[PDB]
Amino acid sequence: AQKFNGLTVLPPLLTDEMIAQYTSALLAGTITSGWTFGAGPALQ
Amino acid sequence: FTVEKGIYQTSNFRVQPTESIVRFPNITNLCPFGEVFNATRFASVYAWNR
Amino acid sequence: QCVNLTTRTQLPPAYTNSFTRGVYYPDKVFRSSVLHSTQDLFLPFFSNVTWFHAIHVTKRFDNPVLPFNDGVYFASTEKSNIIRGWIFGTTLDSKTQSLLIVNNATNVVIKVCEFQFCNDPFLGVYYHKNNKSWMESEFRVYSSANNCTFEYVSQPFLMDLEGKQGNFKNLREFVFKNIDGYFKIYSKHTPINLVRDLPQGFSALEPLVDLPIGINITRFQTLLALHRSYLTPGDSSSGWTAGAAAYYVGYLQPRTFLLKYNENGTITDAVDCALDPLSETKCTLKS
Amino acid sequence: RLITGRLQSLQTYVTQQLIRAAEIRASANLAATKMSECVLGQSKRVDFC
Amino acid sequence: LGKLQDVVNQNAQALNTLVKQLSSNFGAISSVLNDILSRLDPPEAEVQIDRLITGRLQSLQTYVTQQLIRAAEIRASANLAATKMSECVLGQSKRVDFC
Amino acid sequence: CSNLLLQYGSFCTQLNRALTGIAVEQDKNTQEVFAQVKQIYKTPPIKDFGGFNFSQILPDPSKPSKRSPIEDLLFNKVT
Amino acid sequence: LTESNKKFLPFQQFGRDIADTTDAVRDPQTLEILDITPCSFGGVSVITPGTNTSNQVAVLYQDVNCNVFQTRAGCLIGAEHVNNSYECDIPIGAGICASYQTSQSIIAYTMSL
Amino acid sequence: LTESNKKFLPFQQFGRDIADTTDAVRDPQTLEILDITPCSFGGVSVITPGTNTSNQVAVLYQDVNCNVFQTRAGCLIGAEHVNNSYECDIPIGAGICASYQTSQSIIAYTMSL
Ligand SMILES: *[C@@H]1O[C@H](CO)[C@@H](O[C@@H]2O[C@H](CO)[C@@H](O)[C@H](O)[C@H]2NC(C)=O)[C@H](O)[C@H]1NC(C)=O
Ligand SMILES: *[C@@H]1O[C@H](CO)[C@@H](O)[C@H](O)[C@H]1NC(C)=O
Ligand SMILES: *[C@@H]1O[C@H](CO)[C@@H](O)[C@H](O)[C@H]1NC(C)=O
Ligand SMILES: *[C@@H]1O[C@H](CO)[C@@H](O)[C@H](O)[C@H]1NC(C)=O
Ligand SMILES: *[C@@H]1O[C@H](CO)[C@@H](O)[C@H](O)[C@H]1NC(C)=O
Ligand SMILES: *[C@@H]1O[C@H](CO)[C@@H](O)[C@H](O)[C@H]1NC(C)=O
Ligand SMILES: *[C@@H]1O[C@H](CO)[C@@H](O)[C@H](O)[C@H]1NC(C)=O
Ligand SMILES: *[C@@H]1O[C@H](CO)[C@@H](O)[C@H](O)[C@H]1NC(C)=O
Ligand SMILES: *[C@@H]1O[C@H](CO)[C@@H](O)[C@H](O)[C@H]1NC(C)=O
Ligand SMILES: *[C@@H]1O[C@H](CO)[C@@H](O)[C@H](O)[C@H]1NC(C)=O
Ligand SMILES: *[C@@H]1O[C@H](CO)[C@@H](O)[C@H](O)[C@H]1NC(C)=O
Ligand SMILES: *[C@@H]1O[C@H](CO)[C@@H](O)[C@H](O)[C@H]1NC(C)=O
Ligand SMILES: *[C@@H]1O[C@H](CO)[C@@H](O)[C@H](O)[C@H]1NC(C)=O
Repeated sequence: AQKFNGLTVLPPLLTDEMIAQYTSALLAGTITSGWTFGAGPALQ
Repeated sequence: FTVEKGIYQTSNFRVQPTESIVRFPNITNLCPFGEVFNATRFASVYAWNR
Repeated sequence: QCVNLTTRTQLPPAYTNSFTRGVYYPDKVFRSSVLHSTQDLFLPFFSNVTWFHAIHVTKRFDNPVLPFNDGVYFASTEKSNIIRGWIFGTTLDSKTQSLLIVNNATNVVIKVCEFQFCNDPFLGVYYHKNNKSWMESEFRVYSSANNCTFEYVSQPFLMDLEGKQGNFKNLREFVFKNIDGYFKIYSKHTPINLVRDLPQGFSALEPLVDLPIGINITRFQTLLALHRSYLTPGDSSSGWTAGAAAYYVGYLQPRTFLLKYNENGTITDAVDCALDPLSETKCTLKS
Repeated sequence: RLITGRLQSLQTYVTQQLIRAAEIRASANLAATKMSECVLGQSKRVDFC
Repeated sequence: LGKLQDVVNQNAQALNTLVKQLSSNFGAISSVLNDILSRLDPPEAEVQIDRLITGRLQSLQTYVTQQLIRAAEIRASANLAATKMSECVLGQSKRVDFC
Repeated sequence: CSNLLLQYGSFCTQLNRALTGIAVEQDKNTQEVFAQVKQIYKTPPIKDFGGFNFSQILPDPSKPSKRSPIEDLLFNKVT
Repeated sequence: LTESNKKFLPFQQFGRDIADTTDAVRDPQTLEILDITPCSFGGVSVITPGTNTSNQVAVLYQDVNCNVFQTRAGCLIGAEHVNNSYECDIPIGAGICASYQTSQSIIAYTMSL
Repeated sequence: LTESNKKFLPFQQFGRDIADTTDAVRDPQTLEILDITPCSFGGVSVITPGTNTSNQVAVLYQDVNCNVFQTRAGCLIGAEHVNNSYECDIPIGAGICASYQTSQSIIAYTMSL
């Protein structure tokens, strides 16, 4: 590794699961509402 | 040899002081020595005060 | 000359807690509206500090030779000026330069010498019969002296020699330091109305006199004054009275302190860096 | 001299990381604009999405 | 306001750090260059002077690099603000979630 | 100190030129943002815009400063 | 000195890695292969609710393995863990934040997207 | 050494500021508090109309306080001040530029937006 010499690696604030959740939410919004959810309430 | 219009920085301006004051106190203390001259009486020349 | 005491029932010393006490000016510069941090020996906050009694009602009289570390904190809630002064030294056998900072009724006397220090020096106050005033007569602080150089008198200081048993009305704090042999004095009188559990208020300490002695120091001991009225037989064996007093002794430790300088130029707060994580967060951000 | 050498190496690493962070910030701003435009709607900008 | 406060606080703290750099000796026997000149001869105190020169040069170079990176970020933000002005202010922008 | 600085005069030349470039780049930033138009348009004296109240963004003549009440609130908010 | 699972050739004494750090040494007493791992990892962090809100703080260790909650971003002491999720304000890392809610004390939870 | 309006506690001799610079020393003559301000500020600058246009220049000091016009951006000499305003070409600072207009000499004026 690269951490033995005091070169600590900071974990990210958002995990890969949360990023995947955000991408899935954006995908669902863009297939079920188009662009209405990006500029206001989501419209079916 | 050719200078166009605009602002240009050439050198710096420094105000060099011309006089110096280094006086630390306003006055120094004294020790009792006026009693040598301001005395009721003096001594002689064969035995003078030292 | 000095005399020996007699064994009697005493009280064990107690332990109390400080509350934002032992803060002085670490330098002699002027700072306004700035949070400046310095590395110097101060008293840590919320630390268990020793307590010593001086009340009569019993017969409590304890003056141990406490070791003098790198800076001490001496706070007293003095009411009737029962305490007089302090003495210093290493062995107290006329072999080193032992200090003697006493406060007599006419003038303060500071003279570090090689006094023949006894086991328990004290100040004796006798109550006259025809005169209704308390006067000090038993000046038993040392046996003799041989030689010394430094002696300081300063301005006269007036105190009251009458001792009472009422509540305290004044608080006096003292800080004694020795850096490169330089003796440091920091004090400030503060009025208060309390008997114990020192208030959480803040009060800095300003220097009064700064002595260039350049000697060694490892031990210190305080001096006390007892009264000889008509009630006591007048012998310093088992019958005496000391009024009511209490002095606190604390040891300074090297910690970084973040001082709060106002627009006037006086210290207001002394947030620490090694006491609480919140205090460390405050002093790392300089806010 | 060991202190000076280690300080120089650390300073060079910090400068390189700062330049890389600036480039990453520019790329992230471009990605955010792309997400706001091509994903959260239809972008009329030709040859952008 | 967060964006407008960081650009002032960072510059102020950089200036404060630049001032603080002159209070260090950088491994020499003094911080102020006048003290070594007054207490030591210039032929002998040349190496301390040169060490102070190198330390001040390093601090100034680091400050210049930090200011250049900050100026690049400010240039990018100013370009973004100019585009936002010319699109959203001087007309109506069809870009969704941009204005 | 100045005599030993001739060995590093080029470094100071680069640093001074970099600071001058930073200053002129900061100067050019304001010209690219606020100087979009070259004609100063005066606000009309008629404030009847169909019901839209614009006094909070337009300058007011009650104060000597030309700042809007929003801008005056913005100036005092930051330090 | 942990128990390793890799054997050395019978002529070596040391062992390095990709980063060229001696992290494996054979014990001369019994020919046992032992790994080397440093102990001090990262620094400390303080969670502060803020001025005029609270006075107590929570201390977070960065990469140190241990009221006390063992989070994925180190060790967090001084903040209890609650299984529910709200919107988080003070970020910590690895998808878990901390906040001051209901008396009232500092709590740590997985953030809600 | 200007006359200050802030009093000092009667045990101090020096005085610093927020930026940690000694700028207030008490004079031991009759206990006067005197501020310290450096006399040298900034550098010099020149305004040049250009080539094939003129030969004279105008010297501008960055922040030194003093034909001679006391501008907001220091001291400007060699350039007269005129109350009218035109479009400006050579920037100086604080809304004041310089130009070569009508014989003809170098003039300084507030820029027109
Ligand atoms: C536009 O909005 C401003 C709000 O600032 C209005 O000014 C206020 O008017 C009320 C009604 O008389 C007063 O009580 C307030 O003191 C005013 N505030 C200020 C800051 O002036 C203004 O009247 C509105 N104008 C229109 C045409 O709607
Ligand atoms: C002596 O006394 C006179 C008058 O009392 C005084 O003016 C003078 O200063 C004193 N000292 C000396 C050295 O003359
Ligand atoms: C009281 O003082 C002792 C000795 O200094 C210390 O060990 C103890 O922890 C203190 N009490 C408390 C409650 O901290
Ligand atoms: C008080 O004590 C000092 C010595 O500490 C002595 O010089 C002085 O004369 C004493 N005062 C009286 C009134 O005896
Ligand atoms: C005082 O006398 C002692 C002898 O006992 C000597 O050692 C010491 O140096 C003397 N002090 C001074 C200041 O001369
Ligand atoms: C001071 O005391 C220390 C021990 O407490 C000793 O090592 C040192 O030599 C002493 N110095 C002098 C000058 O007596
Ligand atoms: C300090 O001085 C300022 C300015 O004169 C004054 O307003 C303030 O009351 C002073 N503070 C104290 C404690 O006297
Ligand atoms: C260690 O030394 C002892 C005594 O010399 C011996 O009995 C033992 O075998 C040695 N172990 C080794 C060399 O691994
Ligand atoms: C932390 O240490 C404990 C006991 O030493 C251990 O059980 C636990 O697995 C360790 N945590 C990790 C992530 O290795
Ligand atoms: C939170 O609720 C879940 C639901 O099953 C449970 O498993 C878990 O132990 C709970 N955690 C706490 C801290 O109560
Ligand atoms: C200035 O000197 C005189 C003596 O000539 C003295 O009386 C006065 O106190 C001094 N002023 C100070 C110390 O401020
Ligand atoms: C410049 O100096 C003159 C005289 O010394 C003075 O009247 C004027 O106020 C000064 N200007 C500023 C801005 O201080
Ligand atoms: C410019 O004109 C105004 C008009 O009132 C006058 O006050 C000012 O003095 C003039 N300035 C010059 C330099 O003539």
